[PDB]
Amino acid sequence: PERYTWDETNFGSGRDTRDGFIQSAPLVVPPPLNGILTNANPIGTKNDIHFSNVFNSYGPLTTFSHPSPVYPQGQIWDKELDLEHKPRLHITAPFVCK
Amino acid sequence: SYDNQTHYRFLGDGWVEITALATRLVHLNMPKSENYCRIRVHNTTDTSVKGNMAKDDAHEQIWTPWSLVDANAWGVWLQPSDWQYICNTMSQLNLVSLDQEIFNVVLKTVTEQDSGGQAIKIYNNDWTACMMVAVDSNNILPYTPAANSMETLGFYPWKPTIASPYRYYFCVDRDLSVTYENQEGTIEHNVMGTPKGMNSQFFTIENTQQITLLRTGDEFATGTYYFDTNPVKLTHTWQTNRQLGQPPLLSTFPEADTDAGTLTAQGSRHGATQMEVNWVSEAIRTRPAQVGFCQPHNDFEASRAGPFAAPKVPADVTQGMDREANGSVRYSYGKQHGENWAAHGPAPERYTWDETNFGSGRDTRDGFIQSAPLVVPPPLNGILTNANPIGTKNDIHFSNVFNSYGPLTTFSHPSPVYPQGQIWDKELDLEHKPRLHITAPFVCKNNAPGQMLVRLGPNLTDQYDPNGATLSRIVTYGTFFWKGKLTMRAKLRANTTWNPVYQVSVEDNGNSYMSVTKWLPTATGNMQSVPLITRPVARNTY
Amino acid sequence: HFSNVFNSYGPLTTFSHPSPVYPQGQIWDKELDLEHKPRLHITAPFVCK
Amino acid sequence: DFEASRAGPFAAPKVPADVTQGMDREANGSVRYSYGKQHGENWAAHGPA
Amino acid sequence: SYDNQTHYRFLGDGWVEITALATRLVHLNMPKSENYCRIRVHNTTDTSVKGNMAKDDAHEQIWTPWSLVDANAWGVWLQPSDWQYICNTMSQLNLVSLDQEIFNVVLKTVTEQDSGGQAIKIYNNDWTACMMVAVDSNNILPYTPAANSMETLGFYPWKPTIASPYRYYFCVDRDLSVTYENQEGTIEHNVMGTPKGMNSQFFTIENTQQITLLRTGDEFATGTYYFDTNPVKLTHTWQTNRQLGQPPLLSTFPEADTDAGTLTAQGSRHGATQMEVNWVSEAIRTRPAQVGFCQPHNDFEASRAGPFAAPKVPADVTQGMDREANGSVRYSYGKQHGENWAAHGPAPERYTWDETNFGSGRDTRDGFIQSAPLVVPPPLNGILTNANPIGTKNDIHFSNVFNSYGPLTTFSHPSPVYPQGQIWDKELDLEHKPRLHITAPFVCKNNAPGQMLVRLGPNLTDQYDPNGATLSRIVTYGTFFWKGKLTMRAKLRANTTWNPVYQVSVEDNGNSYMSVTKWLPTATGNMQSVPLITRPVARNTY
Amino acid sequence: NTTWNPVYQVSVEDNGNSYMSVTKWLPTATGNMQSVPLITRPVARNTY
Amino acid sequence: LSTFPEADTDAGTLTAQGSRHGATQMEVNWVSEAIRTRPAQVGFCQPHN
Amino acid sequence: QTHYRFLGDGWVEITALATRLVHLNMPKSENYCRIRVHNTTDTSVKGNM
Repeated sequence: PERYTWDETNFGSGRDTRDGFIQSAPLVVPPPLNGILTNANPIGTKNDIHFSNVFNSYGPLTTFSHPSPVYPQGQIWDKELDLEHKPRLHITAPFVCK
Repeated sequence: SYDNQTHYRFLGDGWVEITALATRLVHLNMPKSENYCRIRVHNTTDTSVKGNMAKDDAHEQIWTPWSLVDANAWGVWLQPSDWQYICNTMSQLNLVSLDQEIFNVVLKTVTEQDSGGQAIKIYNNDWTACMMVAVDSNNILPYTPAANSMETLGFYPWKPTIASPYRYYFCVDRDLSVTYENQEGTIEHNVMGTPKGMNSQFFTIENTQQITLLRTGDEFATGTYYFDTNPVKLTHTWQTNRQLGQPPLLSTFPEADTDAGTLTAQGSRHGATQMEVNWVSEAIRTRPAQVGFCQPHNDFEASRAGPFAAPKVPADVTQGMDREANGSVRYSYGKQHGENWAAHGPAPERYTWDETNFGSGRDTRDGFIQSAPLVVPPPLNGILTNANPIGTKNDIHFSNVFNSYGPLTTFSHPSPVYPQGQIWDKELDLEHKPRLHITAPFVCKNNAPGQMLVRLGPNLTDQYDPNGATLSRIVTYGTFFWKGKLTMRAKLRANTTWNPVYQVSVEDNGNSYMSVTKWLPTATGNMQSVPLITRPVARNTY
Repeated sequence: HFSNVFNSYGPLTTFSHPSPVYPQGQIWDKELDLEHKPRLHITAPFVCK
Repeated sequence: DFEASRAGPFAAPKVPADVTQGMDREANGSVRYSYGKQHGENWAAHGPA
Repeated sequence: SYDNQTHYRFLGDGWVEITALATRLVHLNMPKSENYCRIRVHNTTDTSVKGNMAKDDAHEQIWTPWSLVDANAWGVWLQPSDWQYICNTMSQLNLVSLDQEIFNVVLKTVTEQDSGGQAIKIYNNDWTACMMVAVDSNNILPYTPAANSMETLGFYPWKPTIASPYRYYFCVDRDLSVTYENQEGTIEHNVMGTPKGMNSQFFTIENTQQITLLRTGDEFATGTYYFDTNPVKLTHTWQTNRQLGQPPLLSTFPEADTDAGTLTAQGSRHGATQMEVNWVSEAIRTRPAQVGFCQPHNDFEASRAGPFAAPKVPADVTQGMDREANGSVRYSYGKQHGENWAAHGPAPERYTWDETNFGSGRDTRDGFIQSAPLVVPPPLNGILTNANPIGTKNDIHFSNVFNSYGPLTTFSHPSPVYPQGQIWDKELDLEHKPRLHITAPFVCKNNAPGQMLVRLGPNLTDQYDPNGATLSRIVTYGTFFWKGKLTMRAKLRANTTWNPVYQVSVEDNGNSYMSVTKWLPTATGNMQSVPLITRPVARNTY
Repeated sequence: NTTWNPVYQVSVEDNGNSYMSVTKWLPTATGNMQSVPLITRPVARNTY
Repeated sequence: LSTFPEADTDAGTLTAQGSRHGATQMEVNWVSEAIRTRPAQVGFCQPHN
Repeated sequence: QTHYRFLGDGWVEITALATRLVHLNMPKSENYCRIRVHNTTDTSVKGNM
């Protein structure tokens, strides 16, 4: 079966792990070594496992764009889950019957 | 008719129609760049350093020969005293409508003559000359908050002011690698980039708005935009997950005004918790929800634009003095937007505002996390604290990477700052909006107030050739008045406590933060505008 | 371990409201006077809008 | 997750959910109640327990 | 009220009312020649050469102290982006109406004083001064397309522009003989000539139009000319005399996606041709008509006016790259009418537009002609090709003198070019009109838009004597705005194919012809206007 | 249309190695063909 | 902007980070694009795999 | 086919018309089946899960 990977075009909302870092305490101009964790520091005794693979930056100020559908193959609508508290959206399809 | 006051129209049930009247003289010069410029900016002087990268100022804005007129700052409408009256009496506020006007347009030209004597400059107006004004009512062009750089209008009535030239951002795709102190090796690649064909957007004031020419005896007036926003409380909370509901039952009563009372045996005490322990305590007892939350400290993320500090919801600084932990903000204004006038050097005055929504802030020092079936005295490896190094880094603890946000996570909206503080703000054209904005308290649910632009009419000379490189143009500059009307709705608070509540009062000439002399002119007429407390009266969350 | 500090909450994160307990269980509950309310309360199933 | 503000330390509430085969109670926010006589519990039970 | 936009009003059945709004500042100086001049021009510097004669610029125009204001150029109305939107969505376009306006007339005078210091120039307006405007609504005076020399108005809104002085032709009767390279002997007679009494026509703005004086606070407005023209398709054809109707019947079907199928024995195959051969083939089979035709290459004819290049109907360049064979056009604009601003030297930028009406073009290389009762393999003297010298000349073949035009000769109307390109054009007062014009796509069936003329009022000095040779006049110059309204009708194309069609898209910063950076300002604000594809979507002729 | 500079359009291209090759949506000598996903949101917007 | 390019090659400059107006959430006495306050958060970091 | 009906203010009523021949065979299982699926062939591996 033929395959294809669709990369969203909502630029400015994506993220590059390489450059993603985090400083510490009262911000210092040139961060020390133990005063700034980067995507090169092993977590939980694992070399390839960095903060990126476990960090969740979601929050109140976290605003984004709804995913665009794909012409062929792409799904149109989708039923909503019978859950008391619905999810902000679905990835399976762009349109969800309220 | 000039007018710069504030009228309070009282209605029934305790509702007031606050009216803001702001008039101010403006000054404008010939926009140097006769054409739109797509200038780029790269501060290699700092980005090249190993430890530096948080000082990154790389991007590529587009300069327009137009100047924006933004009055989105409380410090330009209300009067110092007025803001006081409000915060001390009101209990909530909300925007109603806006209205702007322009008039008394003066256009003069300069002629540096007297070449046979010394070097004097002669002035004289020109009627035929014309100014150009337009209003992005549909909000086509990018939004540019003047307070987003402290370039609004003067906060002092009897002192004129100038407009901040209009300039917006553009797509480029910057890139920078991570490096610390000295480290070892090179900064990999600190590339800038070129414009992409999919994200290129070059607008033009001319092909977007209906410009209007205004001569000497002309004048312009806008419509009457109606605000569709949500009101903001003018009180602060304090309660925390410890003070929520039925307090523990008392079994011991104090004998004197010194000693305290006691509770019931933790083991043999009624209640309910989420732990497997067979006892009860304030620290573990169940609560209605979560008051505030833990936010990643100094979280610098990066996209195609480059690195940036992820905004964080302002909250109480807590006893821990954790400013950069609860998102407190630090401002840098100057002269017109506050700061003393007798201050020498270009050094801009600063101030860090710590939110007063107590009970929602967090202290990292005490923040900890236990493990597995909760144990009374936690072992050593059975409890992580803000003293345990993560990812081989000593100063990097769970706090600087923990995100406690969640469903039960409820909080309070940030209160605005009197001077400098921003009023409203356009909403992002994103399918899923953010619960709020920190840039300002009020966000237009629908369309927002169209931005106002201005530009002096290009006054030409006798010698003009389009094909000719760069050619002359008679020197010119202009001034005009600006009248603004801002109506708002609010309700007076009700006195229900008993014990007098905290009021925003002033104090005799002293070292006190609230010194009258701070808002009073000097022997020469200098003065400043110090930010004022918003939400002086306590509220009650539960 | 990561479990004791990982927060998987997010946009796609959908769930079900907690069911009340017959005896003892609480019925309704006042809402916090906060500008931004919490998606729900655990103290009780019903919250007066 | 024990956080702390000006009030002091406290257990951050967590949305109740299925305990799962893992018997993870304090992981899915299950709740433990402590009633007495009037609010349930057998009447023939001795001690304030 | 200034305005320079483009509104698309959608109606029913897929028809749109496109509205063009163009406003622009203009500049005008005192017409040096206070009176009409009948100047002559003879370039003996080149006409004297043996090989030169195609550079002949001999004639005798008449200079008028008036400046024409022509906005007959798409590049001045529509915005780059807009033209795109159109070509990609529309399927045809046509002119509707025109409307013009003038206002904010500024009149200033210069006084070069400061003779006792250095040499400074002082400026100051004058109300009493007056400008003069008139409109050749009846079209008495000769027609002068400004785009017929790229002297229209600026294509950039935020950049002012000037008018091209008015000047028309006059009868003289020039003469020049034929000569090549060096040849031998003299250029016979390269005579100019004098004015004939039967073809002498000297008009005067004053005795033809009702001039109107406009001072500082005055303003003028034209009527509302309604266009009576034929719409032009916004799609290109491809089909040729080979692809017209029922394709040959297939007898063989391919086995894989590599090999092809076959037809039926040419001899034993049904159909009909105009040859006496007892077989059939695509090349000889009869067709509904003739798609395009052969045109004489570099056909220089000559009348009493002198030699000139006989215009030829633009068509597809064909694989043969035959530009000067299918009448492709080469333009030479500058700054205002396109071209990059950062280009040094007076060197004007050029561009050759190759028509996209494929199937109508011709390739000389393959063009041949057989003889008498057609023979399968043509002999040598029984078939003339584009390799046989005619009239003792090696490079001169039948192609450069063959005219394939005829009854069955059908073709497609030339598509306009976005920037530079001309819009409409007056029709020749000839009893028998030409099937079309190449200068522009739209030709007014009836009367055409009256041309607009302007002239500064002759401001005199105290010292004036009519009988006195040449006398002074206070230095003066003026500026004014010009608003234009252009409404048009068009219908949206219909998506009927299946396979996505060709769209006029842009591309990331690359070497691609469609680079975004090409229409974007520079670090200093420079930019150009590159011609754009018209008729991006394919059509279908049969 | 409010920009000025032509915006990105979903166009096709002559028979080439380009992702947007017409031959990709055209039948073969035997009638075979495919359906390649297409770009959604070719025109840029503006969030703020 | 305080510096304007001379040609279509070089770029312009800004104002001294230290002596430049604005507002950030850090305790540093300067300003820069990377630290300056923003209306909200555009996108976010998500746990990988 | 697909019809585009244009209205005022720039709004369009896009209509989608889809017709297609379908084929169906006798459902092998004359009754509802509660079949289970376990890929022990892969779940047994150490790295696989």
